[PDB]
Amino acid sequence: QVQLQESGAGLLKPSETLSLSCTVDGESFNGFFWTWIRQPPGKGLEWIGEINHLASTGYNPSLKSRVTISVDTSKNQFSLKLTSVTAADTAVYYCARGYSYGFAWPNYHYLDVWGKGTTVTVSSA
Amino acid sequence: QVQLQESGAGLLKPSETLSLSCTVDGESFNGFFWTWIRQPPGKGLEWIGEINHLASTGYNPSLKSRVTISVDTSKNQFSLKLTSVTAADTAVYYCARGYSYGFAWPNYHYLDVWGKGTTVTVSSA
Amino acid sequence: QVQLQESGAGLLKPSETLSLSCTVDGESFNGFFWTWIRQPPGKGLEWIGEINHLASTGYNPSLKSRVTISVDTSKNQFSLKLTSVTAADTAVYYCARGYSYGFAWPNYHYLDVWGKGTTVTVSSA
Amino acid sequence: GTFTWTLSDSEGKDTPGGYCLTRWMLIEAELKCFGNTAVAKCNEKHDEEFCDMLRLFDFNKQAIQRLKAEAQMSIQLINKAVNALINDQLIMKNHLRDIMGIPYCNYSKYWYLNHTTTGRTSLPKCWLVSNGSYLNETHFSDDIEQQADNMITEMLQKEYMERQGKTPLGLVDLFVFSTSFYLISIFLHL
Amino acid sequence: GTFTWTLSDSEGKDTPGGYCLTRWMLIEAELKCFGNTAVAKCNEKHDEEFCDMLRLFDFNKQAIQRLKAEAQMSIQLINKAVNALINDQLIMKNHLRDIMGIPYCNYSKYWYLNHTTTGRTSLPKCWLVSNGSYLNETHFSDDIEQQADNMITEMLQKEYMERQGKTPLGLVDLFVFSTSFYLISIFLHL
Amino acid sequence: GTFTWTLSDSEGKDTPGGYCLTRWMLIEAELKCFGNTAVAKCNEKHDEEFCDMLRLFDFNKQAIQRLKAEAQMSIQLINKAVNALINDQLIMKNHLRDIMGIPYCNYSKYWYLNHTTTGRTSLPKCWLVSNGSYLNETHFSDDIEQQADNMITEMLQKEYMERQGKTPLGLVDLFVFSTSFYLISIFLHL
Amino acid sequence: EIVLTQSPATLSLSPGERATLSCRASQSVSSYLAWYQHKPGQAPRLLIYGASKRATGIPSRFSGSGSGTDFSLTISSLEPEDFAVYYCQHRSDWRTTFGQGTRLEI
Amino acid sequence: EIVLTQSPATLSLSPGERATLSCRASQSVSSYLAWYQHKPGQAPRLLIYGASKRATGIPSRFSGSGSGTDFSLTISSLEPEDFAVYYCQHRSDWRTTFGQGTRLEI
Amino acid sequence: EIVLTQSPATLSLSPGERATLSCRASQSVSSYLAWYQHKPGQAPRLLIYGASKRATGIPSRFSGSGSGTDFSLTISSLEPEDFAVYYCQHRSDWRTTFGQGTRLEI
Amino acid sequence: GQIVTFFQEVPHVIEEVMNIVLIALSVLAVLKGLYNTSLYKGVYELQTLELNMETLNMTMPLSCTKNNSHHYIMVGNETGLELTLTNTSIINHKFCNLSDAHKKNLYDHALMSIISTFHLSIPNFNQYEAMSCDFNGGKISVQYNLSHNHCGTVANGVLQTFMRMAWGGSYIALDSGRGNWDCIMTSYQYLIIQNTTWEDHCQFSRPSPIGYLGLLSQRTRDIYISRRLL
Amino acid sequence: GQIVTFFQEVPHVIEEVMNIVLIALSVLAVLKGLYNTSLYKGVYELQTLELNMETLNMTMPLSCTKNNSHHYIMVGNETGLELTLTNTSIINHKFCNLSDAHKKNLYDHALMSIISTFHLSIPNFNQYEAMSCDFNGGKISVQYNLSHNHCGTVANGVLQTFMRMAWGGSYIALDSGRGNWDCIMTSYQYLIIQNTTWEDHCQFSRPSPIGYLGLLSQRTRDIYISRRLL
Amino acid sequence: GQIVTFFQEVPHVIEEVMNIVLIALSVLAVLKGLYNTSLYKGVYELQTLELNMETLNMTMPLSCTKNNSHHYIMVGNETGLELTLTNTSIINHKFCNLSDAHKKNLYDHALMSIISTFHLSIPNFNQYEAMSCDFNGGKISVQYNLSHNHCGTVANGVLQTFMRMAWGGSYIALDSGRGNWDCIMTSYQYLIIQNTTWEDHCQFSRPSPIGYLGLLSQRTRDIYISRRLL
Ligand SMILES: *[C@@H]1O[C@H](CO)[C@@H](O[C@@H]2O[C@H](CO)[C@@H](O[C@@H]3O[C@H](CO[C@H]4O[C@H](CO)[C@@H](O)[C@H](O[C@H]5O[C@H](CO)[C@@H](O)[C@H](O)[C@@H]5O)[C@@H]4O)[C@@H](O)[C@H](O[C@H]4O[C@H](CO)[C@@H](O)[C@H](O)[C@@H]4O[C@@H]4O[C@H](CO)[C@@H](O)[C@H](O)[C@H]4NC(C)=O)[C@@H]3O)[C@H](O)[C@H]2NC(C)=O)[C@H](O)[C@H]1NC(C)=O
Repeated sequence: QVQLQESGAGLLKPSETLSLSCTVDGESFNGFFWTWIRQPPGKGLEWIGEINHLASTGYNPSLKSRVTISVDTSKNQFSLKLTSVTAADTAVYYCARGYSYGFAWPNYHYLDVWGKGTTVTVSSA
Repeated sequence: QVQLQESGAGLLKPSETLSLSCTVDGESFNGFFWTWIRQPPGKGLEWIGEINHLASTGYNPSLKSRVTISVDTSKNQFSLKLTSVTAADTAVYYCARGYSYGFAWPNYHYLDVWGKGTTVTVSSA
Repeated sequence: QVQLQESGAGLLKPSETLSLSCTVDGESFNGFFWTWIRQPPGKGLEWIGEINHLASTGYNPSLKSRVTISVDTSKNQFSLKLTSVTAADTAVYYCARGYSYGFAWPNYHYLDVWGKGTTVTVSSA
Repeated sequence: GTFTWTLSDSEGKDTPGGYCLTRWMLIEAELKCFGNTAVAKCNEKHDEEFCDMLRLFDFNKQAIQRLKAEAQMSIQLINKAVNALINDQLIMKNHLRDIMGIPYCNYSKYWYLNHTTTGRTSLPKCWLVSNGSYLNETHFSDDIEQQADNMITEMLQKEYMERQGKTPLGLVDLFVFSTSFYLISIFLHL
Repeated sequence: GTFTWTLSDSEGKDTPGGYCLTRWMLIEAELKCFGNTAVAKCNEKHDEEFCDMLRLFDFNKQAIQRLKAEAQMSIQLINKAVNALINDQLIMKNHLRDIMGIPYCNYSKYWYLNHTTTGRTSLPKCWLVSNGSYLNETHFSDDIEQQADNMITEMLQKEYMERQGKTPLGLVDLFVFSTSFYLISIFLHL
Repeated sequence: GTFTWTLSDSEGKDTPGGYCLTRWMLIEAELKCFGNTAVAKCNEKHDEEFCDMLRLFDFNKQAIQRLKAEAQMSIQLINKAVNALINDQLIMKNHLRDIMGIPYCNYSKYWYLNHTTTGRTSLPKCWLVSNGSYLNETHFSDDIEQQADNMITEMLQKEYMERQGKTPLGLVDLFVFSTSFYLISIFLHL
Repeated sequence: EIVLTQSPATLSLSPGERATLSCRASQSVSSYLAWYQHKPGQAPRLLIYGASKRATGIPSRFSGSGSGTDFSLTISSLEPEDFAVYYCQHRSDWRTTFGQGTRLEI
Repeated sequence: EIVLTQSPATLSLSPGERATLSCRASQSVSSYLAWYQHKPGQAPRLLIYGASKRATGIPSRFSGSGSGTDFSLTISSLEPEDFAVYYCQHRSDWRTTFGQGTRLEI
Repeated sequence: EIVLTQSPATLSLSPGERATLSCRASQSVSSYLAWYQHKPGQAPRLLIYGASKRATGIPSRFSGSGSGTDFSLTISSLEPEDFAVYYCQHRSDWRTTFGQGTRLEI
Repeated sequence: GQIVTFFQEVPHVIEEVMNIVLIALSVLAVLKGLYNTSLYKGVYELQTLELNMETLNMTMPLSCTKNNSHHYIMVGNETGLELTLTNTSIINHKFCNLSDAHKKNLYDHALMSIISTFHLSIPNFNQYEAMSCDFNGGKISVQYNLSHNHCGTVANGVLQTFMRMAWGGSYIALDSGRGNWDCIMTSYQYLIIQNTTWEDHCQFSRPSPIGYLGLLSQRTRDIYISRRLL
Repeated sequence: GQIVTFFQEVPHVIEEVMNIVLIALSVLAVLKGLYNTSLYKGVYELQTLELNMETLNMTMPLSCTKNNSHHYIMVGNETGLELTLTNTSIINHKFCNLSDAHKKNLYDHALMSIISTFHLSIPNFNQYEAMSCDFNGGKISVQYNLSHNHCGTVANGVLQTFMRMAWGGSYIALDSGRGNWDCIMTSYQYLIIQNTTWEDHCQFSRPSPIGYLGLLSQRTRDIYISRRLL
Repeated sequence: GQIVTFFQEVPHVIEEVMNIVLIALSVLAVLKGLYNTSLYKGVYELQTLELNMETLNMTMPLSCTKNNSHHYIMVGNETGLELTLTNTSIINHKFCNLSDAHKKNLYDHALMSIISTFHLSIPNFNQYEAMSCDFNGGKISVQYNLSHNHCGTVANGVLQTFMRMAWGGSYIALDSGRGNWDCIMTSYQYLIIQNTTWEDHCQFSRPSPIGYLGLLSQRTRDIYISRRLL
């Protein structure tokens, strides 16, 4: 039984920086790609990025310059920072546990455990 | 049958940059030292410098600071640049093919194929 | 017979630099730690530092920043420089030959040959 | 260089100068001793995998016995001792045979001939592998037959060699000359 | 380590356990086969240049045959197989002889003795060079003579060894005892 | 690889194919010559310290003689020659024996057996050291005894080998058959 | 980079009907796709992975198939709770991409 | 760092009496201590080194002993010329330290 | 640096005479010298190289000799077309030098 | 003594004519003196043994293969290296901070030795970007990027070294694309070496020290020069 | 059987006294039973063979000498290295951009291997300025400056390596200036190694793999340390 | 001929039964024809010889031990290295300016070769700060800091190399603190290697070339990788 608990303020104004954290309780922290995904209103799922227990990361190109993902293996958490948020960054944000199998064909990958999701809106009000 | 075609403006004012080029038609470009020589009026032959197909160069010490020699192995050509030309640089300029034999004594070196020559005068008129 | 001949001005004003030299006459220069010690008035012996023939040095930490010790193996001398001297640096200064034995237990070290000593007083008068 | 490690004294009365693989050294764990004749071949051969393994196991045994062993391995020890124990070119020979598709020794399994009555054994030879399985016995039965022939011929020749170290040739010459003299003398009477 | 490469099966029925150098392996293009006796020395000698060259040529043949060859050389392959094929200290021995002004082997040319009737041959030995030329025969004829001597003695000794692997020594002892018993018995009648 | 250095011609007429250690080479400065029999073992043994030292000394002699020697040593020469002269794994064997508390050879001192009348000597063996001193003789007397045994047996066996290189086995068979024919024929008369 | 185009944009089907959804990759896949179901007010749920393997708690009516560039998700007899938005997702090394999604409604 | 404390600060003794001086180190010494004698108007004189070995020209009445942290200098029968200030000295690698000194007076 | 002095500066010789020109190097040459003939209105022509070898198209009357520091060019019987200015030339590694030149005139 | 031994070995010496002649002559001389599951050569049984290499664990590394993708080199009964052929990379940077790792001195020295031997045994390694590492906290993680003639590639040299190091069970993952000469090609994009704790992984091949010991002689044999003063 | 073998070798074994005694006794026993271009040892001709090393071209490099100045190591039937002893340098800079060459990965890997072996085999190389290189476009051009006891010089070490690499043919260019111990001196100022295409250059000595194979064991044996962590 | 030889060893061959039978039968046949300080095996004296390794000085280094602290390796009759185990360091900086030393080329090449062999033979050396040097003026001064399980330490590796290099007479200074496996511990904080002039120092052990020759094969065998392209 695995839970991912997400924390972080969702009420932001433009040009600020979104800080989200996800804490994992259940099973190992290594061997997984801890992943950030978002769904903007009226849009589909969008991969923000991922990080493993060695702090190696992968980012969506369209956000690379603004996105930073980090980990804390001491308390099994991982964090997302999005700098200079504009109205295009309003979305629901999910953390997820990803597993990749590349030892034999067919290789596969999936996100099997998801966090609840945090709504994030940026506005002037 | 080897020719060394020579090109470059011979009319210059002091402090300009003399730019001469020599294209070789006939036989190989490697294994030779492509050489620039000049004869000032009322004066003997003077070695300006040489370059080979590896872009290694040798220069006259009295002209080193102002002289650059380059090669282009695509069209078998080599070039001479003299910067900040003064009245002492008025001369006839020759490109030549040099061959050095250093595999057995007596060693020898010669310039066997010469270009036509370019008159270069620098003046205020 | 081994002699350590000391030289250097002893009359100084504050913020000046003390420059002492000691020349060794007798026996070899290597294998010893040439040492500077001082005794302030109404005070005990204080180790300033030491240097060997390889220019390796050891300094008293309370004086390290301002103290420099050097050697000249050509004429078998060693020198002490003390920068920005204040009234606390008035003392008798000794050069000495130190010998350390660390090849078998018990290890030992001693200073067996001492120079005459130089009185150094710093004041505004 | 060349391997130099000498095997420790045997743990078996049946093989005074041989070598015994203990219960732990073997998979189907039962003691197996090999005689001085087979073991002495390990002193001079350069292409017998079994001898290199014997030296490896004996070195392991002696290292544990005479050094203060610990769970933390001194990889330095084996790194410096390896070429005194084995011929790395034998490993290379088997590697080259593998990459060329020739049956090769992977050092796990060995066969030997055992006399059903006397109990004397040949020097074990590696059971070769190919395409992921051990060779079937029928594929190398010629080698086994050659080994049996060698066992017989070597036993006979060894009898001769020990006879020649005890009986001087001059004595044989004297016996021949005396027999010839007697045969010459008896002809005169008849 | 020590060389371990085993020579492939011979190309000549005249030498079942020998080795044949094909017309391509030789400067004068023609086949030359060597017997089991000469070739078996290569299995144990450490100072015979011809044996190292046989291993090199055999490895070249087997590599071409068993691997997918191409004009692009895999220098890695020979780089890792060399010490399985040859003794690099033999190259060193010849290098040291060269720098000291002693005749040395440059591995091109070899000489051997060939019986005019039986066709048995000695193991080829390197024809030494000095001061830029091959040694004249008269300069090493002693060596040649020694080889001839060996060719006789070994042959004779071989006959004994095979005989000692077939005729038990106990049988010879029994024959001697029976002859002695008969000689003792015939004395009583006379 | 394997050592290859051949020993230079002996300076002793008593041992035409042997090797002589000059007075310089020995601590008690005097000549000591060893016969062809003991020296020939150095050609093939891989674990005899005395043979490696013989090759070292011979190489030193030949290098000084044939090269332009000087006070400044050519480090490169011995660095490239060492593995043709000695087996570095023998040094490793003694190092491993030392760290394991086993008696080991430090290459200074050697013992051999000398026949009181014939002057025939065994191949010198290293005098082992342990705990900072040489072994007392009684601690390795068994080894000495074994050597004495070998000195006899080998000698006897040598007589046979030389005999088997001169007397064809067919001739022995013919002599046996002729003796048997005579013994059969003499029975008919009686 | 490999992108995923899903077909069709939306599906209108009755309960008990067979649902077939396609995902086309711009090139041969680095690894077999996986399929998620997403409803409003909750996180996406992993349905299928390796293009044919059911995840934990996924009813047997969910099946998958495909290879190369063509993959498909099948609901044999779709239940009323199967109406949601379905996504295909692919991962090449350190790069995860989602399909644009297919809406399955009554 | 190894420091030295000498005991006592001052000793008052008559000629012919036995003088005992102690030097205590803050930890087990890296090197056995040296003892120097120092009079006004001249350089210190090396008396003892290695905690027990007399230097050249040092009378036999000067002895030393000790180990670990405790060292002592002994003058069996003190002459009037022995009244001076006495220092113990220690050296660790590239660091020399002196004791504060003891005044031996009549 | 190896430099060359030619001797003499000028020669006045009638056709059919023997022409001898000397080139002296400041030190032992790195390579044997080359000799060039040059007339106004055209490029220099290689006459001799290696101090004794005739180039292509050079009449046999042109000869050379020398070694060390002394080199000489010889015209056995000089034709009217042989009157020009003659240079010796030397090259050390990546450094070419010319003699100051010698003028042959009728 | 020898008579009894000859009597035992009678069945194998009839065929020789000399032995028959000797027996007949001995019998004649004696008479005249009295008047006045696999069996070879009928006697040799073929028997086998298999060495338990596990008993060498305290003094040398032991390598074995679990399956196509997973292989191990164990050092003692507590630690070892897991070598995985895989398409899933775990390092996505180009660093290999070896000098900092040495300065910190937190790794297991035997494991660092094995890593050094492996890397120094690769022939013709000339693309430093193909090797990434993580050593923080003393861990060992090394990632060889095998992506791309196949002979002159990092993938081939790395795979040759891997084949030797995990000798026995390596072949099942190897030579899927049969190459020229001795060259190796596989479908895997990465070779990953990470430390691990001891476990019995040797499902496919028996643990053995052969591969490591053999690789010791390969060290530095085929490294390129990267500067003039090594 | 053995009777015929004795019969053929009658001339050799006559001189032995034991054989004569045996023959005489056999004859007496039989009689009484009836009553009641270069030849050695007469039969051994001295014959010779010469190995065609060229047939090894596909699996190992072959070195040979053309004349005093020009030597070759050919790799296959397409490519090789020309080694020239010469007064005439072709590089006049102090660079050797090996790291850049590796990064670009355009050279022939076998040729780079041979260059590496050569340079690593030089004893006591300690003047990095003496080595200059050009690798642009995947070419291989290496230039050793031999200009300056002669034993502790770059010239000697380079020449020792050259003598081994082109063994059997190198000596004609060497030993001109005799030196102490095994040290070599020549009149040449430069040793140049450049890649070249295949041609039959072996006028002075036969092609041979011996020099290269021998040099393989020399690699790194006599290099100096240039930093504390290699 | 062989009859006299047999007559020589009569005491050693009587015990065999076959010899007794042969002697008795020979005697019977002859009669019937006439009718018509340590001593082994009583004959073998045990003798000794000791090699004078000093005569090798012109072609190879000779190591010997003076006492616990002082050990030497001599090159010829003029120069060598003094290796001292000591608590007194003579270098108090972290530099080892090897590249500058090479560029200046003032040191003795043989001595630098020995230093290189020693350092390259150390197993698992991974603390560059532990080694300090001074090469100014061509002298050789190298200082190894031995201060700190003893197995994974610089002190152990340095001491193993020292024990092999000064083999014979090393043991007295070594293994005071007994360690696990082959690991060495001493009470000395520094190993110092400095050039010295020739003198007969060999009071404790005889000069010998064995240690150095043995170490030649140890070079680079256990070095760590510090970078990817070496
Ligand atoms: C040189 O070359 C030769 C020839 O190629 C190599 O020989 C191979 O060596 C390996 C390694 O030893 C051999 O593999 C072993 O096989 C046996 C037998 O397995 C068979 O019988 C079993 C019943 O006895 C049966 O279950 C097995 O079925 C399983 O495997 C097959 C495929 O083989 C599958 O199709 C099946 O579905 C099923 O999975 C099979 O028929 C095994 O005993 C052995 O595995 C045990 O031992 C290992 C070592 O300790 C452990 O790591 C394993 O986990 C396993 O241990 C046991 O596993 C049980 C199952 O879970 C578990 O219940 C139990 O508790 C556990 N422990 C114990 C103590 O029992 C291993 O896989 C292989 O057969 C040989 N190949 C050939 C062709 O002969 C040799 O290795 C080479 N040498 C070198 C140095 O390289």
